[PDB]
This record gives sequence, structure tokens and C-alpha cells, in this order.
Amino acid sequence: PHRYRPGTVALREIRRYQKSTELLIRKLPFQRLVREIAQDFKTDLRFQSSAVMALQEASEAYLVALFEDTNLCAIHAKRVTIMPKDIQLARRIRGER
Amino acid sequence: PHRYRPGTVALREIRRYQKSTELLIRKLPFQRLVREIAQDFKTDLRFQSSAVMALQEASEAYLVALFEDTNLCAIHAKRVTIMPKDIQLARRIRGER
Amino acid sequence: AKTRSSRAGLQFPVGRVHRLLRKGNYAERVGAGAPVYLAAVLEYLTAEILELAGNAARDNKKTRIIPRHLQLAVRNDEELNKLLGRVTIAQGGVLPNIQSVLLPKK
Amino acid sequence: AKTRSSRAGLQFPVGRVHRLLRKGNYAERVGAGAPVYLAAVLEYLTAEILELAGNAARDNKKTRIIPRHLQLAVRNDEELNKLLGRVTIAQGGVLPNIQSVLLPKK
Amino acid sequence: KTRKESYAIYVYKVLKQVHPDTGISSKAMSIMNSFVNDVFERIAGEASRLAHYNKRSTITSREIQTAVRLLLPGELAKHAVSEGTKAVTKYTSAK
Amino acid sequence: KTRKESYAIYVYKVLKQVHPDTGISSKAMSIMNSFVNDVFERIAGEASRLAHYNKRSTITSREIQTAVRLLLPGELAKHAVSEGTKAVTKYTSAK
Amino acid sequence: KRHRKVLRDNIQGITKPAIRRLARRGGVKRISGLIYEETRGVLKVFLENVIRDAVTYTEHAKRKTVTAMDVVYALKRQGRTLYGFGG
Amino acid sequence: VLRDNIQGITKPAIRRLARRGGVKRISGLIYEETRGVLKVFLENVIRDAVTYTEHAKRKTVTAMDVVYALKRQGRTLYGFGG
DNA sequence: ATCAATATCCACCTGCAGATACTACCAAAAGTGTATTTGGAAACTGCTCCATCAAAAGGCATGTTCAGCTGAATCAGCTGAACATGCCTTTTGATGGAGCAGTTTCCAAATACACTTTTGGTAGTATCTGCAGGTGGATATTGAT
DNA sequence: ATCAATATCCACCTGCAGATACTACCAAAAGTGTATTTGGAAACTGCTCCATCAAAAGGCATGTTCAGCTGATTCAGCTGAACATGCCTTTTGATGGAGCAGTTTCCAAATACACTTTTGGTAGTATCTGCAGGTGGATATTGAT
Ligand SMILES: [Mg+2]
Repeated sequence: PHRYRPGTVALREIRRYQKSTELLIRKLPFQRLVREIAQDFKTDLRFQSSAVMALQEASEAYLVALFEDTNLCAIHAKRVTIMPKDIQLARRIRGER
Repeated sequence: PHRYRPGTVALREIRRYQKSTELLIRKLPFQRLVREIAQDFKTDLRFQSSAVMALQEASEAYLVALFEDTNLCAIHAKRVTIMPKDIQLARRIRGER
Repeated sequence: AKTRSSRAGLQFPVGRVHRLLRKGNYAERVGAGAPVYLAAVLEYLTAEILELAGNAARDNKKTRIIPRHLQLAVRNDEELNKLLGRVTIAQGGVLPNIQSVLLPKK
Repeated sequence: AKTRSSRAGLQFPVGRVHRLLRKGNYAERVGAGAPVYLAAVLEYLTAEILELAGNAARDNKKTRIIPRHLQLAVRNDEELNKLLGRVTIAQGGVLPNIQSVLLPKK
Repeated sequence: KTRKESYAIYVYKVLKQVHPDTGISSKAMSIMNSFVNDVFERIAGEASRLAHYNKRSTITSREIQTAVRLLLPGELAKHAVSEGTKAVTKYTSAK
Repeated sequence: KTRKESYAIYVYKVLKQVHPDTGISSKAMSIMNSFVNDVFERIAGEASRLAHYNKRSTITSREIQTAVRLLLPGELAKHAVSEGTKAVTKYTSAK
Repeated sequence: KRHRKVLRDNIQGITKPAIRRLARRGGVKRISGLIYEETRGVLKVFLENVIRDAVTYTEHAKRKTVTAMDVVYALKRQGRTLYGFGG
Repeated sequence: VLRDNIQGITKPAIRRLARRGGVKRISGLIYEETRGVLKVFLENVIRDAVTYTEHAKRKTVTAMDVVYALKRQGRTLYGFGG
């Protein structure tokens, strides 16, 4: 039974996703969270579909960019596995804290 | 004969310079650097005394804040010695690179 | 005659704030209450920071606010620090802080 | 009647740029060369990006510039990238980049 | 010779209300003034933008308030609004 | 049925100048339109501030010029200025 | 209106696979198991801030609908400027 | 005893900055890296300041030229006007 | 290196969403021409405040020593990738209807000037004191034993 | 553990730099009054586009396996902190003049306005075309051996 070595599909995936531009979070699930959070701010709110779509393009962009920063932080610690400390270090320097 | 351990004076200095607010570059050698840099932009310039001060205050503030992030980076890699790669990592994540 | 600042109960000049709002090219028209509100907001904030730097001077056995005090006041307060998160107070230094992994082992 | 664009030799609307500078409340007055210069820059920058975007579209064996090609144009260009340093291009993706340490073998 | 306006006397007045026996160094007042100008420019900036987005020609106290809520942190934003409203209410209800 | 203004006809014009065999998705155009809107606000802004700092109630192409040298990086600034200078010069004489 | 379902725990819609892909687009090869919760946390903060600002724009315009332009202005306000979804 | 102007930002000076920054141990290579960094900061800030000076048709770079440059680089500074 | 399992890469291929085309009109731009106001360059000029330097100050470049920190090397445990398996959830196309936005009518409020009053900023004067340094003398920290 | 060297703390002292109070002024706000211009709430209704639901399409969760990564341990050797002071670079104050800033001024270019033309959007109906995603079918990449 044939198997790929750990890390080989991963770099396959990276080659693939850096190529494509499609959003990576499922639409509806992301729509729900937007709605749940907004509700907590204010009730009976409605969302132009392109508002949600703005918010997803925005967030994914933000999260992806953050993963690069995160990934650089890991490599600094002479690792290849990103950890919450790497996210945390990235965000502190960024002035998000 | 009497000798303090490495890092003991360092700590003593950390504690000292964080108590004070006086600038830590000597005025003159700084002022020349300011002028030397400006000469590439315009010849026969003059500098308001307070203007060089504004520029110093800002440069020092900047650098001191940069060392903080640089130091968080060195610590991240499980060190205690700030290295050029730490400054570089701090800067890239900030966006400056 | 009575000043709009005394009318609002403010120390901060409503008339000036109105003036500066007009010549500021912010919109075609300035409403009557806007400078009153704005003056209040600015005043309040001025009071908040002088309060904390007032205490910051007291803590340091002092009676005159120097820049250092204003810096201790802002950076030690979570909300003021966020508002002034990208501002440098000249001659303010930094908060006493050493990373606990740099401390000598006991 | 000859339009002011053609007067200044621009495809971009000098009329419109003039008009938008007014309602925009930037100053009391808008000089005659202000919109001409502004239109000229605006025209220049968009020409600069479309030249680059067009290439990324050709490299990709496509005829139509999509947002990927815009993103590829800006990001691969030092000076454009800095200009749009804090700008996100919807549906543009990222530049292919894998850090060396992650590649296999040695 | 030319007039150079400041917030200094009004900052100083407020200081005396808040800490009657405390003074302020020249440099600290120059920072205080800078701060007041800064916040004014920010809030007016936002108030300006709100008006545009809604196609309105007036910057009203409503604009200044929404501007405050967008710029200031939670407790600081809340208290500011209360002080901002309070002053607009007192000023109106006075002949 | 209100009219929505955009630079789309102009962008396209200039697109055919550079690549006459190349079209543009309405989305790329949608971005290309934001880009011109964005850069407009930014240069206008600097020009706006620039004048204030000089007690000037007028933005001349000179303010647009310092605004461009402040805003755009290195070689982009250098070329934009030239085109601005060129267009203003070709405008001054053509009436 | 007759009955509108309760929204809760939707953050878990941001699945492990979805987060992974994002990290892959980020160029991430290996992901510690604690990341997905941490990313979710970070995304929650992100949205909360953009939405608070967006909603604020909505309410100032006295609307009940959060417009695409509401979000676009909230994004530019926080220095996360977005092209492609309006003015 | 000719010496570079940037080298005027001495090791003890750079160390004191590092100190206020709470840095305990400093690699020797830092002092050259830091000097490089300071050069980039100043060029960027000065370039913009001088650009304000030229627009005002002045030969003296004024504190406001600097303060404004600082504000526009996103490095707002209090205590010198504005 | 060689064999095989499967990802990858084109290349043409037919449907069709999205782009392109033009025809009709139309409100709102942009234009043109002229009467009317003025912003700011220009030119002169006074007096800060800035470049310079002489003497006074006091910080740093130096080169030796070794404490201890970095980075290599080694390895045990176990975490996270790969993948197979079984199906739930999202995606996608379709139909009444909330609220946004287009247009019109109407006034409380905001702008424009003029005239009356005042306030804040300077200035020139002397008037005042908080606290930076210096001191002395007790006590704590550090490093050695 | 003690022991001595020296860093650090604090109470008290005081000249003077920098704060503050005090006066007469005048240009310039800020306020008061009346004439005018308008911006936006209000109330109404077209109609876009949002919530919501039903079918249909596909990525999700989950358990198992073990590859190789992380993190601990150890260790050697390199590299940066500590050290003392006269050398030389900066700081301090003294004084000439550059140029910034305040003043008056006048015209080239700003605004205002008013009919007159242009044109950029849309809107309704049309045809055109680039390419997404299906197909197979020839060419790598990977990892077992
Ligand atoms: Mg809830």
C-alpha cells in the first residue's frame, strides 16, 4: 500500500494554494459567524451579500498574511512547525498588541 | 581586586536607562549625520536647533522600541543575545522590509 | 454677553473650536452643537491625562508635571496607551520592564 | 469646443478631477493646473499598472486581465508594492513563495 | 510678533480643577497641546468622512459622536460621549 | 435612478494604448477603479495638508507636485512629476 | 416574522481543513494542533473590530442593512484597505 | 584622525539605546546593523521633511517640517509644536 | 539506479456567463464667454536664532581576561501528516417582500455681513521657587571565600 | 554560612533655571444683531436585492498508523561583558550675519454667474468570445526496493 512521506503532500498543497485565488473558508459557515458577531453588537441587522464577501476577502487576506509572519517566526526558532507562540510573537511585533 | 559578573552591569544599566529620559546619542555626532543625510536631498540647508532635536527624539524612540521587539525575537529563538537576524525579523514583521 | 464655553460649562473654548471647525475644510457647514460636543470631548480627555500624570508626579514625590509623568500616565493605562499607540511623547522614556528570562537566577 | 483633457493631452478627465477636487473639501480654492497635474499622475499610475498586469495576463496565456494579474503586477513590482503596501486586492492571491528550509532533502 | 494660539491656558485651567496644587513643566504643556490638536484633527477628520459617506453638508454633534465612538477605546469612548452630550444639553438649555 | 461615476472608460482607454489586444474583467476594472479613487484621495489629502501648513487657501499644481513627491516611492514619483509637469506645460500654452 | 433561529458557536464553522488551507496559502508546512483554536481566536478579534466599525457606519446612516461600503470604510479606518468591493 | 559620520553613532551610544530597550546581551554585529537601520530611518524622515522645506521655499529645515514628516511616516511626535 | 503508483501537465473541446455592441434618450456634466474679487508672489527689512569657534568639559577607545552563552550533536517520545472510510453540510437555483433609495414638498437652522465688545497673547518687568545636584551617613547587594 | 567592597537609599541643603504672577495694549478674535440662503427630515412609493427555503452536489470528520520533528541533555569552544583612564571629541558659551517672518502691495488668476453644448451613464435588446472545467492522453515526481 503506497504512501507519501510526511511533508510531501503539504508542499504540494502550498504550490496549489499559492497558485489559486479562490476563498478557502466555506461561504455559509463564514456567513454565520459574521452574523453571530454582528448580532452581539446589534440586533435585526441585515447584510448585503457583498458585505459578507468584503469581510471574507478581507479576513482571509489578513489570516494568510499572518501565517507568513507566523511561519517566519517559527523558522527563526529553528523550527518548521508553527505554534501559538509564533502567532503571538508575530502579532506583538505587528503592534496588534 | 573586585569584578562584577557579565550581565550584572547590563541589568544595572537596563534599570538605569529605563529610569531616565535623557537622550543617549551625543548631540554633535548625531547632528552631522542628520546634515550629511540631508545634503543628498538639498545642498546648503540649515537646521532649526529644535528640528534636529525633534529628529533625535524620534530616532532614539524608534530605535529603543525596535530593540524591544528585537529582544522579544532573540528570546523567541531561545537566546538572550540580540543578533542581526533578530533586528531583521522584527523589521520584516513590522512591514519595514 | 456670555461665552458659549461658560454656557456649556466648559474650560475649552467653544468659539475657537467652532472657528477651527469651519476653516478646517471638513464640510460645507458646521452645526451649532458640534463645537460644544467636541470641546467637551477634548476637555474631558485633557482632564483624564492630567489626572493620571498628576498622580504620576505625586508617586514620584513631585508637584510639577514633566513629560516623563505624562508618559508614565499614558503607557500605564490600557486605553490611553491604545489611543496614543502610534504617538511618541518627547522626553518620556519607557516603562521599567525587564524580561523575566533575563533575570539572574536565585 | 475643445475639452481640457485634450488641451493637456490626457485620456483622463481633467473636468472631472477639477470637479471632484471642489466637492472634496481639500482647500478653499482649486488652481487651474491642479487637476491637470493630478489627472496626469492618475493617468500615469494606471498606465503603469496595466502595462504590468497585461504582462502577467500574457505570461498566463490569458487575454483578459483579472484581479490575479493585477495582484501579480503590483506585488512583483517594488515601487508599486510599497505604494499599495497596505492595500488588499480582492481575489488576487499571494506570490508563490516557499521558504528554503521547508524544501526536502538537503 | 504674529499670534501663536495654543490650548495652554485651557489645559492649565483644567489642570487646576483636577490637581489644584500640581503644576506643569513647559515641555509637558507643549505635549499636552500637541495631544489636544491631534485628537481634534482625528475626530474632525472622521466627522468629515462620515458626512461625505452620507452625502451631508453639515458636521453636526451627531457626526462628532459617531466619530468619537470610532476613534476611542470602550470606557474612554463611553465617558467622552457622556461628557459630549452633557455639554451640548447644558449649552442648549440656557437662554 | 442615480448615476454612479467611475474611471472605467478612461482606464480602458489607456488599457488599449498599452495592450490593444487585451481586455479586463469587470472585477479587475472594479479594483482599477478603487486604485484611482484611493490614489486621488491620498494626493488630494497631502495637497490639502500641504496648503494648510503654508497658510494657503489654494491647491495649485505645485501642491499636487509636492504631494506626489511625498506620496510615491522613488522612480514612480520621478516619472509622475514629469508627466504632471508635461501636461500642465502643454495646458498653459494651449488656449 | 415567525421564528428566527438562534446563532451560537459558529466559530467552529472555521474548520480544521479551512484553517490548514489558509496556512498553506501562507506557505506553512507544519501545523501544531493548538493552532486551529488560536487562529479561530485571532479571527474572532479581527471580525469583531471590523464589524463594530462597520455597524457603527450602518447605524450612523440609520440603516438596518450593513452595506458593502460600510465594511470597505471600516477596513480603510483600521488600515486594512480593500480594493474590489466598491468605491 | 578622520572618522565616518555614521560611525559617530558609537558603540556605547547604541548600547545605551539597547539598554533602555531592556537588552541584556548584545552580539558584536549589532552595532553595524543598527547604524544601517538608523540611516534608513533618517533618510526616509529627512527626505520628507526637506520636501516640506523646499515647498515653503526655505533653506532652513524647521521643526514643523520634521514633525509633519514624522506624522506622515506614521511616527507622530509630541513636544515640538503642531 | 529501476520499476510503478499517481500527480502533473498540455492540449484541444464544447457550453455559456460574462463581456462586448449600439441604439435610444437624457440629466447632468463641461464647456464657453464675461463681469468681479482677491490670493499670494514680490519686494523690501528687521531681528531672531543659527553656524561657527575658543576654551571647558568629561566620555569613550582601547586590549586583556574568562564567565557563560551559543550552537552542534545525540537521541527518546509522541505529535501531527497521510489516508482510508462513511455521510452531513454546503452549495446552488428559485420566489414573496423588507427596506433602501429616488423624488418632492417645506422649514428650523446655518451663513453672510456689519457693528460692539472682549479675550488671549505678548512683552517688558521684576517676582518666585521646585527640584537637580551635592553631601553624609546608614544599609543593601554582590562576589569572594 | 562572614566579609569587604561598592552600589544604592534617603534626609537635608540651596542657587537658579525655569516657572509664575502683573501691567497696559492693541489687533484680533468671539460675540451680538438682521438679512438671507439652504440643507436635510418628512412623508410617500418605486423596485432592488435580501431572507429564506428546497434540491442537489461535494468536502468534512474520524481512527489509525508511524515518520520525523521537537525538545531535552550535554558539552566544548567562541564571543561578548567587564575592566581603568588620559586622549581627543563633544559640550558650553560668545558673537557675527543668514534668512525667516512681518509688512505693504497690486495683478494674474481665482470665483460667480449664465445660457449653450457635450457627454458619460443606462437602459433596453442585441450579438460576440474568452475561458472554465470536462475529456483523455502524453510526461514527471516520488518513494519502495
Ligand atoms: Mg449571540
